[PDB]
Amino acid sequence: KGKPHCSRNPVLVRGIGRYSRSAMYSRKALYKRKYAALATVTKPVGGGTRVVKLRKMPRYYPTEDVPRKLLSHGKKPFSQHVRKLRASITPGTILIILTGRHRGKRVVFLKQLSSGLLLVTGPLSLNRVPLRRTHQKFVIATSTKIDISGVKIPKHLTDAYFKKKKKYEITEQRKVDQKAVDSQILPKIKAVPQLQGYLRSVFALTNGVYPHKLVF
Amino acid sequence: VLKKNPLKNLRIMLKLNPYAKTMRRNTILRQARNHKLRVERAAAALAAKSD
Amino acid sequence: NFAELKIKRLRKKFAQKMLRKARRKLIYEKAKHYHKEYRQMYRTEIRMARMARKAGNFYVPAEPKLAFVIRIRGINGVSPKVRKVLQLLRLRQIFNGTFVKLNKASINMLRIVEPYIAWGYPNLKSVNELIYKRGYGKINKKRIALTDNTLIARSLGKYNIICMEDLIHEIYTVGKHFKEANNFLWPFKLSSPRGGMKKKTTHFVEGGDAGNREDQINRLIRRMN
Amino acid sequence: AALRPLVKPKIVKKRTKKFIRHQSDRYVKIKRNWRKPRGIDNRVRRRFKGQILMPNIGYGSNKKTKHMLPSGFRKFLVHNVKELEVLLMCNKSYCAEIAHNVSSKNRKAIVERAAQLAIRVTNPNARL
Amino acid sequence: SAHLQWMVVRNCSSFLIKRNKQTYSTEPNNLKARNSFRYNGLIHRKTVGVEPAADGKGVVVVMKRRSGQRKPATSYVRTTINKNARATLSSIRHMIRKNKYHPDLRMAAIRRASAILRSQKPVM
Amino acid sequence: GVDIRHNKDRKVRRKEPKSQDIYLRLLVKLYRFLARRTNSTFNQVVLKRLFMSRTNRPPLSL
Amino acid sequence: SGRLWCKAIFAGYKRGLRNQREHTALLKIEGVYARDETEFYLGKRCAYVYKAKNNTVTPGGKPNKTRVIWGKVTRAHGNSGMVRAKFRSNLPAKAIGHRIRVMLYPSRI
RNA sequence: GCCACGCGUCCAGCGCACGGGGUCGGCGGCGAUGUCGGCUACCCACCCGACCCGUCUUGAAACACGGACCAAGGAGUCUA
RNA sequence: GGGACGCUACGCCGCGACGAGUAGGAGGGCCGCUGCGGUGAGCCUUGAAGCCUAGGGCGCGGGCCCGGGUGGAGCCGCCGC
Repeated sequence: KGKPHCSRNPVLVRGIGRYSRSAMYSRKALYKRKYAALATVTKPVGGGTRVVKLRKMPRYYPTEDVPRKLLSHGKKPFSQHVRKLRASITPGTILIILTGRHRGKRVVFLKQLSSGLLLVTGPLSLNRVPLRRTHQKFVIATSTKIDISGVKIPKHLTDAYFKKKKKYEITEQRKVDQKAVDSQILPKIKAVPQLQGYLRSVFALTNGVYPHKLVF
Repeated sequence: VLKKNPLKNLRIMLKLNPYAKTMRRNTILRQARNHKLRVERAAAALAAKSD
Repeated sequence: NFAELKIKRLRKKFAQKMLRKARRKLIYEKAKHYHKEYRQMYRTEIRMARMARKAGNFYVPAEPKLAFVIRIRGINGVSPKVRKVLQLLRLRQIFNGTFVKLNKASINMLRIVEPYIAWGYPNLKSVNELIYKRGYGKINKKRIALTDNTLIARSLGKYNIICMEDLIHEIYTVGKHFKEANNFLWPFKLSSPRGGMKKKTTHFVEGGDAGNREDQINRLIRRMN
Repeated sequence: AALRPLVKPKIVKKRTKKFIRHQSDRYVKIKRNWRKPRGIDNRVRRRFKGQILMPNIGYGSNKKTKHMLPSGFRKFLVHNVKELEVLLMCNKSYCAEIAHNVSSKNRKAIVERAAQLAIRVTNPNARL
Repeated sequence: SAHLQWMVVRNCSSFLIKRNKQTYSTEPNNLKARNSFRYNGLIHRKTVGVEPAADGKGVVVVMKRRSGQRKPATSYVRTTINKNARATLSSIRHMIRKNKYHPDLRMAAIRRASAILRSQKPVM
Repeated sequence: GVDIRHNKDRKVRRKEPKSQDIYLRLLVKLYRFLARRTNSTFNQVVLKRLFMSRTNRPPLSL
Repeated sequence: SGRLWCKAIFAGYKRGLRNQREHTALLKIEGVYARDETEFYLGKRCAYVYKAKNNTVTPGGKPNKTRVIWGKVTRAHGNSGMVRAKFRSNLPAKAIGHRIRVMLYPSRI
């Protein structure tokens, strides 16, 4: 019984500790810390009493059953995976949607969600784009940034909030949260000249335009 | 057994050679210390050029 | 019953639990000493030459004791005397590799197969990627990957070669048990050289690849492996 | 709504085109069935480029997926009702197929006995 | 004996059938219906057999006695079980494990009985 | 290309007796277990000689 | 409102002089003519759009006559800006010299 | 920086994982009279390759011989 | 002193290495035809053999099983010969 301290040695290289084990031995102060040395339930019956057994034997057995598989170690479920993010993708930058039905639309990035999808939201007045999730791979990351450091994103909206439930009609909670976030962003994009016209425009490739040659 | 490369897989190298941990515990503190002295030499170089 | 026998089972597995941990400490200390041996051997070659130039004389380095021999030509058409030497060096496929120590007998066998091989003296580094990445042991006449130190120690444990570092030290430094250590290793199945080849059919002196490329074999080793 | 097998492995086949006889297209007396050429100047025999491939041992299918139907079962020829009860301990691996010479009234004896034993039939509604 | 008679019945037997790269046996006591030394109902002195009931409701368990080995009219005794699914599987497990009666086939009888009871279940 | 000879890579020896009698086979089955489970070479000579032909296992006079 | 893919020409299969390997396609993307400019297009998804007679379904729309063969850009080929691509099914030779699309949504930027 | 932990006498459990070969405890769509799938086998188009078989021969696609096509028969058998 | 599979042991499983081919030799064929002794309480005018087939398939392959049409009276699987 007692409070736990964090890992005393900082991580230097992944899989490698900064302090050696004998230096860890002195840092741990282990020199002065030597140490030496369910299923049956009785129930009354209205006779006598009966002793029932929980988890009774199954009444069915298949003709043949699979053998069990060997044990792996490096395989984790999707909820426990690490979620990467590009260095160009920062809160306040402007992204371009490529695969969704909002093709060529310049949409403002808010924050990184839990599952790895990006919460990206241009103003509904300009881009006609709601609070919408977007995968980070299908995103053109333009080097145009606004300062959303001082906005207040609602904590109640998350990946489960944008999860598809089961004809889609817009709920009134979606409309309230739409103007709750846009009211903080829209004055800030008006501080940059010609930024609202930039967001209302659509992205396209013309003749003589090559994405590898140009920078953005 | 799948022959994992000891040169890429760090733990297979540690299974074959336990001293490789301190081979790679050093050449990280040493290289950072040597990189620190290179920067401080350049930091002191700006004082020598300006004075 | 099963009173003493269950506790003896706990003390049975505890015997190899402490013995395995004791063996790990020996392997750690062997490699630490081997790291010291390369400070002593690598620095004194510079040290010998530095004081000879200061005295005005010359320091002739020791003639190298080991070279790495790689077969570079195919198999369609070969003289039977040349073919006999090539299978005596355990070089039966193209781009195969083996470690050969140097003496009067080995030099003359390498001279008779000069167009068919490219050989030279490997570095301390070039041993490591060969033993670690392409190191395969011949246990019971079977090609088994050296994925554990006990595999070497099961066959080479009588020569105090009980880990990967002991085998590397026995190969690089040509000890008294080099023959048993080298014959334990399967011939190295190297891939094709990345970046191409200069010329297969001529000697390395005349702009080709065959013959003795003394210390340039380390460049060729990195592309084979 | 059919009878699923125990497992559904990925069926891989190295070659699916039939091995035709050499010069089988040029003549009608030469059938499609493969015969290994043994001529001195035969191009197919000595593996010339752009010619008819010959069957080799390398074309053999995987032992796990050998003789397995695309549905995931393996066939078994069944002539009468009595042969059905063999497969009821092989229900999830092997399926039953009725023979060609079985009468229509004996085919309609078989189908429901395999339905009670949940035995998959390759051709349940053959005649009707 | 068991091993001596197996070497004769393994290929030239009337109950064995071979087609479609498969081998089966139609012995009355050959549960799992496969030609094998363990599962042969006629070979061994002690044999467990599971068959459907005569009236279609329940299972009959075939028990082979060790007294009249060359007396096939008396060697087999048949008991009928017409209880619920859980209790039927409990009884066949008890007759094999707790009597130590040829115990390598206890689960094989459980697998066969679990399907025969499913076969006589009303069809959807 | 590998310069090895497949002329004699297949050793010629008996794996099981060419006789089809069942009493020898049951004795062979008994001695296959004894060869691979015991450490004696006697069960390795007997099992080797049980496979042998009639001319290879000449009668022994009294 | 406009194009979202770069114009590329299916020049031919990966081949020798007397042997072709039609499981790997060679692409000539417009605007790239050097090896060092092919790094941007590595990993991008390529598609060959064509139309046929029978109507097939379309994801998110009424079933149309157009069909595609999906693929990806594997690695650069040659020195003068050529590049290799691999598709799920091998490209028909009717598409030799025709326009195929390489998209940007497999983006690394 | 450290594969070093005790005393006297004589000369063990909890979780993390570059760790004995892949998993998701992750998802999006369309599917009843016009849609999905169907290696092979029916037909057609394109690229690459590609000379008609048998036999004699050191050498055959040969301007070396048999050969329109199809069905049936048709050639190491028996005795000692 | 109350518990998964297995093992036609001529069966099953694990490791490594190798795979050309004329004449020629050997082995395996649950490749194919015909008849005989056994065997399937085998199939069959509610449709046998044979034949055709733009169908479904299996086996590397010799070949084989179903679906459809025609047909009207025999036929096949396994163990040996």
